[PDB]
Amino acid sequence: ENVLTQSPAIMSTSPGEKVTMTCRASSSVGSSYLHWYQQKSGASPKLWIYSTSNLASGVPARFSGSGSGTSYSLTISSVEAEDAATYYCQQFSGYPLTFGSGTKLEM
Amino acid sequence: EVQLVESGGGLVKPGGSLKLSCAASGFTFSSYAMSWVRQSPEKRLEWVAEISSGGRYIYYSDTVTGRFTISRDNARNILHLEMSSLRSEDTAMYYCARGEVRQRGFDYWGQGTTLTVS
Amino acid sequence: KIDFVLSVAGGFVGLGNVWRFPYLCYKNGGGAFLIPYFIFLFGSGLPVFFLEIIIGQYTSEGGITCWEKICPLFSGIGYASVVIVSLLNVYYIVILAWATYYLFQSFQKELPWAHCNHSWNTPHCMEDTMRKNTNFTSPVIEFWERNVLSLSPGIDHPGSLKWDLALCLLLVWLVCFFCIWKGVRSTGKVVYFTATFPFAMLLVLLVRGLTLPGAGAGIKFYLYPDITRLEDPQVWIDAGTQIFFSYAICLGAMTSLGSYNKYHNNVYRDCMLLGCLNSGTSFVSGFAIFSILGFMAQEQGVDIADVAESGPGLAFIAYPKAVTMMPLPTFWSILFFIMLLLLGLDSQFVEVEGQITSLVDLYPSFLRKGYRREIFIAFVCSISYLLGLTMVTEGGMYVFQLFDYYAASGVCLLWVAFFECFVIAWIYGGNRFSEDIRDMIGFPPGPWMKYSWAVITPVLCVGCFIFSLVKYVPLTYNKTYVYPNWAIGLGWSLALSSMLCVPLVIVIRLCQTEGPFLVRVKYLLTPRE
Ligand SMILES: N=C(N)NCCS(=O)(=O)O
Ligand SMILES: [Cl-]
Ligand code: NA
Ligand code: NA
Repeated sequence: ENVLTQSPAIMSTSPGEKVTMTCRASSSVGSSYLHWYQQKSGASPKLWIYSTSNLASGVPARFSGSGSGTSYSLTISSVEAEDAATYYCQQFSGYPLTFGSGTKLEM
Repeated sequence: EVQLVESGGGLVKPGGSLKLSCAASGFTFSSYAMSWVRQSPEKRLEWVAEISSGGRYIYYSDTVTGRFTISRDNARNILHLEMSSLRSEDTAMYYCARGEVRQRGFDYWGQGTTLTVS
Repeated sequence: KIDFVLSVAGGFVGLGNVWRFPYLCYKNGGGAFLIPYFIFLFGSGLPVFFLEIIIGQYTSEGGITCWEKICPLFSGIGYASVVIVSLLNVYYIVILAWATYYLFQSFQKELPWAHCNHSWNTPHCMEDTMRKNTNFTSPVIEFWERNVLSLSPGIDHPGSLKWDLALCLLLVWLVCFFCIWKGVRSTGKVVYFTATFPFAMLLVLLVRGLTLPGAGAGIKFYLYPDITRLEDPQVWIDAGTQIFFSYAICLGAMTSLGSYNKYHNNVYRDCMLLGCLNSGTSFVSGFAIFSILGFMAQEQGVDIADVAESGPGLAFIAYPKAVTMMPLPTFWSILFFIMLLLLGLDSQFVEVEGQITSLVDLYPSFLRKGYRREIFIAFVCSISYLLGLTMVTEGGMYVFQLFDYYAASGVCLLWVAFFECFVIAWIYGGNRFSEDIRDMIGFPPGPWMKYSWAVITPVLCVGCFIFSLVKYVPLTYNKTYVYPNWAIGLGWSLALSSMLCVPLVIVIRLCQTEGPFLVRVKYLLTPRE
C-alpha cells in the first residue's frame, strides 16, 4: 500500500498570497497517475487537477500542478475566499488506491 | 454526464450488515468503471473498492478485502456496495465515484450517505 | 523499460522500409501507391499492431498460446502466424546474403559496378555517362544480374549453386545462431550505435539523392497519383499487405514481444510513436530512392519507369548507383552495406526469436533451457538455411520473388488480419476487450481503435481479397518474365500453407472435444487458463 503524505496539513492564508502544497509518496508514482481533488467544507470532493498538471473542467485557471517520481505539488497563483477548501492528492498507479492526508486552506 | 445519488445509509449494530445503493443518471452507466470512496469522521479520505465497466475486474482496499462485496446492475444503472461484518472503524461518509480513466481520476462524485455503527 | 521499445524498433524497422517499400511503389507507378498505402495505414495498420501487442501483454503467452486465453476455437490464427514467420525467416535472410556479397565486393580500389571493363559484362554494355550520346544495359544493373545474381533465364532453369552466396547465407545464419543463442547484440550500450547509425546513413543517402540533378522528376513520379491504376487490385493488395508486412503483424512476433511486457504497463503511446517511426522511415526513404531514379532517368534519357528493375533488385540498383556519386565511393559502399546488414539483422533476430519463443511455449516440458533450447534453435537455423539455399541457385531470383509475393505477403496477411480483428471484435467482444485494455493500461481504446477492429479492418481486408480475385492478374518477375503455371501453383501452395491452418485447427479442435456439437462450440468459444 503506497502511502501518500502531504506536509502542510493546515495552511493559514489570506487573499492575494501565493500558495504551493506538497504531496510525497512512499513509492514512485507515474506522472499520469496522480490527481488532486478539492472538497469544500460540508460537500463532496470534486476533481481539481489530473495527470499532475491538467486542470479539471470547472477549476479556475489560477491553479497549477507539478511533480515527478516520488514527490508532487499543487500551487495557486493567488488565493481567494472561494478557494478555502481541503485538497487531497491521490495516486492512481496501482492498487490499493490511496489518498493523501489532505491539506486545508483556512482563509 | 450529470448525476450520481447514493441511498441506504443508516444505523446498524457493531458486527452487523448493511447494503448501500448509488443510482446514476445523465450518462451511460454501463460504459464507466465505478468506485466507492470513504471519508471518516476525521474527514480523511480512504478508498474502498472499484468495479470495472463490465464488472469483471474488482479491487478492494486491504482493510475491507475480506468483508465488503461490490456489485453493479448495468440493466438498471444502479451501483451497490454490501458490507458483511461492519467494524467500528467503518462508520463514515460513503461516496460513489466515476473512475473510468486512471489517468483522469474520479470525474464525478455523489452526494454521499452516512453510515453509523453506534 | 526501453528493452521493449528497442526490441520493437529493431524488429519492425528493417528491410521492409529500405528495400521492399521502394520496389513495390516503383512497381505500381509511384504516386498511386500512396493512397491505398495511407488508407490501410490509418485504417488497419496501427490498430492491428496495437492489437497484437495487447494480445501478447494481456495473455503473457507467446504467439500460439495466447489464443487459448481469448478464443480457443480460433487457435489456428497462431499456427498460421508462426508458419508465416517460418517462411519469412527462410526468404528474408537471402537479402542479407546479397548484402554480405556486396559488402565483400566493396573492398576494392574501384567498385565493380562503376564501369564495365569487367568480364561478366555484356557486349551491349554502355557506361551510364555516355548513353545519352540499341538495347544498351547499364553496368550497375548487369553487375546485379550477371555477377551477384547470375540470373538464369527462368525458374525452370535452376542452374548451378552459387558457391559464394551459399557461404554468405552460412555466415549470416551463423550470426543469427550466435546472437539468439547467447543473447548477444541486445540490451547493451552498444545498441546506442546499433540503433542510431542506420538512420544516419539513411540521412546521408537522402541528402545525396535530393541534390542529384533530375531529382524533382523522380519526386513528381513518386507523389503524383494516376488514379487510373487504382482500378487495378494489384496496387491495393500491394499497399495494404505492405502495411501488414512492414509492421510485422500477422507474424505473432509483436505478440511475442508483448508477452514479455508487464501487465499494467501503458503501451499505447509507445506503440503510436513506434508506428510513426516505421511509416515515417518508409515514406522518407522513398525520397532517397526516387530522387536517384529521377537522376538515372535524366542521365540515360529514358522514362522513370524504365530505368531500373520493377522488382526486388531496385535497392541493389539504386543505392549502389548513389554511392558511386560520392567522394571515395568505397567508404560509402562499405557503410551502406553495413547499415543494411545491421538494419536487417536485428529484424531477423527479432523475428527468429519470436518464432522460437512461440514454439517453445507449446511444449515447455522439453525445450526448457540451454541444454536443449540451443539445440532446437540450431535445428531451426539449419533447416532454414537449407531452404533458403534454394534461392542461391542461378534461378534463385524467381524463387525469391515467388516467396516475397506469396509466402509472407498478399492474401495470407489479409486472412490473418481479418480473423484477428473479427475474433476480438465479434466473437470475444469489443466490450470485453476494451475492459481488459482498461484494466491493463488504464483507459479504454476509444472509437478509432474500436471501429478499426469492428468494421474498417474487416471491410478493407475482405474488399481487397475479393477484388484481387474478381480482377485477377498473374505474377511477373520484372514486367517481362511470365511464370509457368506450376510456379503459380507453388506460390498458391505457399500462401495456402499459412491460410489453411485456421480451418484445419478448427476441425482438429472440434474433434476430440467431448459432447454434442453445441456444447463443443460453446466450450471452445470460452477462454482457458
Ligand atoms: N519482416 C517483417 N515482416 N517485418 C520486419 C520489419 S521490416 O524489415 O519488414 O520493415
Ligand atoms: Cl512500410
Ligand atoms: Na531492422
Ligand atoms: Na517497417
